[PDB]
Amino acid sequence: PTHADSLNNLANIKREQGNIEEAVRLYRKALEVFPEFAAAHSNLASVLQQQGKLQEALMHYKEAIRISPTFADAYSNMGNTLKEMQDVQGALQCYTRAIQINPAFADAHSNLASIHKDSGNIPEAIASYRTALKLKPDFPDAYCNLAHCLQIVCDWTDYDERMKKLVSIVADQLEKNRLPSVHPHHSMLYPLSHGFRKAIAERHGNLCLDKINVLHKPPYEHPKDLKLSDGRLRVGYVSSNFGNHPTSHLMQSIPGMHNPDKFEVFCYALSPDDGTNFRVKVMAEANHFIDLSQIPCNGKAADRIHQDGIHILVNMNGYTKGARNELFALRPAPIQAMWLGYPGTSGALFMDYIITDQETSPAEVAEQYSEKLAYMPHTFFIGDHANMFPHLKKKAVIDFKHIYDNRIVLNGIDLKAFLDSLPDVKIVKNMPVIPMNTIAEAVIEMINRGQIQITINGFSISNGLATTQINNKAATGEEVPRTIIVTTRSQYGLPEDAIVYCNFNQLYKIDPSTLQMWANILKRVPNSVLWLLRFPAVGEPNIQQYAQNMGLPQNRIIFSPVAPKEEHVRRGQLADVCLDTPLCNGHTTGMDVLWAGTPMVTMPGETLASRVAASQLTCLGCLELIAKNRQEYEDIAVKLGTDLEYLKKVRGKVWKQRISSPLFNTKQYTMELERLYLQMWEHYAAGNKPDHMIK
Amino acid sequence: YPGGSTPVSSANMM
Ligand SMILES: O=c1ccn([C@@H]2O[C@H](COP(=O)(O)OP(=O)(O)O)[C@@H](O)[C@H]2O)c(=O)[nH]1
Ligand SMILES: *[C@@H]1O[C@H](CO)[C@@H](O)[C@H](O)[C@H]1NC(C)=O
Repeated sequence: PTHADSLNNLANIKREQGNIEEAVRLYRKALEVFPEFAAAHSNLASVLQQQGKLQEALMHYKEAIRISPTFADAYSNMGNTLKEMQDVQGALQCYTRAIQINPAFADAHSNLASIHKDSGNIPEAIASYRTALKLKPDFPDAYCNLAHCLQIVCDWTDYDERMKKLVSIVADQLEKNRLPSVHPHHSMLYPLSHGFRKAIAERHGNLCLDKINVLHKPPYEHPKDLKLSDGRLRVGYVSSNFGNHPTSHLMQSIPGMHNPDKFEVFCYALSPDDGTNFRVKVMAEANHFIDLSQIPCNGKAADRIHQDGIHILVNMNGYTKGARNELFALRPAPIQAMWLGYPGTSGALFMDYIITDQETSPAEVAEQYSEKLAYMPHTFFIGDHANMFPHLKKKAVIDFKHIYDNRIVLNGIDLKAFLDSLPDVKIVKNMPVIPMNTIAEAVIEMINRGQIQITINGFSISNGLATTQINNKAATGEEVPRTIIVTTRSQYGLPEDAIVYCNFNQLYKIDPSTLQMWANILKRVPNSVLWLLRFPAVGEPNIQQYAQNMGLPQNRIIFSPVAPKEEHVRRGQLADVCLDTPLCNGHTTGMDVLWAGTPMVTMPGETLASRVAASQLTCLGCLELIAKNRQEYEDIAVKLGTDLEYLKKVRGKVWKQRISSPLFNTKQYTMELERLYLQMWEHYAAGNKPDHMIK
Repeated sequence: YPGGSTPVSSANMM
């Protein structure tokens, strides 16, 4: 008892010194002397949980809660362990018991709030975060997590004061050398300085270094030339998103397009096979595919990467779900670069480069990144739309009365043959137009009746609202649709006689200044509506309230549900103009809208995430859509909505340039990506440390 | 989407 107290004290001491295994040995020795030692079981479980030994940590948590039935702190930390083991229901039970044992336990309410948050139940998360902050007013983790909840649903109550407090919390935590309560991925949404955002990321990169230093592994011996690889550069793509995820929707064609004479492609998957065609394609077209989800140990997984002789390891996650940045902290490869998946800096010294471009990351804001800049010639952004949605390369319209290109739209691999079977088809100078006749009335009747599909002249004509009933793999983008699809403004309640401004982003990317900008545009263009998504639905009443306070009636804003991927991209053809979010642009979402032929107005900022859209537009060749300030953004948007001849010109420009520009040309992108790889390698092979590659 | 799933870019746990 007294001796066990001393042993638990020494283990706590050795724990603070970093000697984790000596702490474990001494915790076990305290349990050997006094088995019914709740604090020792709880201390040992916390140490095992930090080592990643979650099942073993669970054993000692269960002992602690039995010995001390009022040990609320143990229930809470046990729930934290179950959450990490992906037992969400079990974690909810532990948090619930912790709050029942001690209703004033602030940490337990906050942990319960995070379960509601991860589960999608934002109003319940907000309620539990506010209880935590009512119990403990000085609670950075709960305050910052509540702030992000309010961001998701566009609750901007006391927004300016909230932003000021978030900055103050980060400044204090960085000053007191603690891990910031703001997640590095969220830092783009808050008016933090570039220095603070880099420092937040740097603190997270140091966590990975701390986790790998306990492995006590030496530095790897890296290859010095390409002899052992037969002159080929070995590139390893590491991602948790080889499957149904934006990442594969952008780059699934790139591994199979690499030149095998000069490159050997290794894809390192951090997630298990989700059964989709996205995973099938990357597994089939990469030279090598390694499922690291079967190798939980970061030491053994890093050994595997080094064994393959990787020259350039590519971090496609950053600080996003499923990341294992410990792999990069171990440095199994001599060159390690950030690419595509994470729109921000890692802040970590083990990442050498960030692959970007001059429009996204001009040399002036290079102090925002810890990595050296590595420029792609046009944009670093890419998308697989030409392969996934070839049925949207061309379109035809039905004249339901001048002539509109975005009221009733047909798309399909076999559209031309269907058109050739119809009489009186007109070609506008080239867009085919079907006149209002028996064929056209049958299409509208299908839409109004909610019918799934019809047949005209033997051709399958599908309702664009019903793709999951016709071919679910086509609806998700895993297969190219094999019918002709109808898309109409009446399917979404859009006005037939007005300008449609759209934004299909998650609502969290909007802030008060952005919605005020949009309200100013709608007031100047009386014949117009704003088209947004329930993303999530609980954000809709907040947007509508703020719009009503700004003087916009309810009928000026139209909401649609989130749609399957193919319908999402296809319905963008119904808008006239996309109004991009300046706080954080459309990234995947901007490629989606441009593939539909929709002009996008953007106002680039300073952070990477606020400049992606302008870079896409610069590559597309539409400099006139990039605004230097909020007033120019409004002026551009209003001109597109009122100068109807200008609108037709710009829409024709976007429609053509999405094919003729580099933006969607994955083969060209891969070859420029390969040119940049060899610049990195030849720079390293000559014995130099990483430097900016900006020419 | 309602009735299925729409994966997005999201932060990792900390
Ligand atoms: O109605 C919709 C709206 C969006 N999306 C998809 O949902 C994802 C949006 O995720 P995220 O917010 O991370 O997009 P990003 O930041 O890259 O623009 C993208 O793959 C979109 O193509 C969709 O499938 N249906
Ligand atoms: C979402 O994922 C895509 C692909 O990985 C990435 O390009 C984009 O920047 C991500 N969006 C955000 C807001 O992080």
